[PDB]
Amino acid sequence: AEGFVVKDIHFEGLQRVAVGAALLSMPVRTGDTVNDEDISNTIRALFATGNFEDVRVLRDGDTLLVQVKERPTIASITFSGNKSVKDDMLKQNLEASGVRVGESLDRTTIADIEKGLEDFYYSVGKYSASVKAVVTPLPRNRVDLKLVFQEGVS
Repeated sequence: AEGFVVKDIHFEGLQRVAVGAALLSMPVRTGDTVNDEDISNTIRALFATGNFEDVRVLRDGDTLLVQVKERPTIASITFSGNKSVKDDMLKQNLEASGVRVGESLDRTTIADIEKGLEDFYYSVGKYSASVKAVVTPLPRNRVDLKLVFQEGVS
């Protein structure tokens, strides 16, 4: 069910760049007939523009919506409160959970990392620590994120 005439293009992640400016990076326009091939083509175009870390184009009725992933890349993950589990272990643990160095970052998987590391501590020696992941943006289109472990809440 493709090759349909789109009426409007929307962006689920764009706030600085507007859809009119974003349209210039898209091979398709308003009123155009778009296939799933055009969905992948718009994806790869916006991927090749390099401003977004990930590009998803999907349809909703006659509306084409492009959700994009956070511009900054994970540059460094720093750990504070590694009293039980090794920081090197936490590094790969985060990487295997989604947030990996050099990879597109998700602010929404941050909470899952917090809960996961909290659970991991409890699983070892029954260590009760509170984990908070603080994401700090730096002017190089990357983020430095610090993992705060509170030592001894229970």
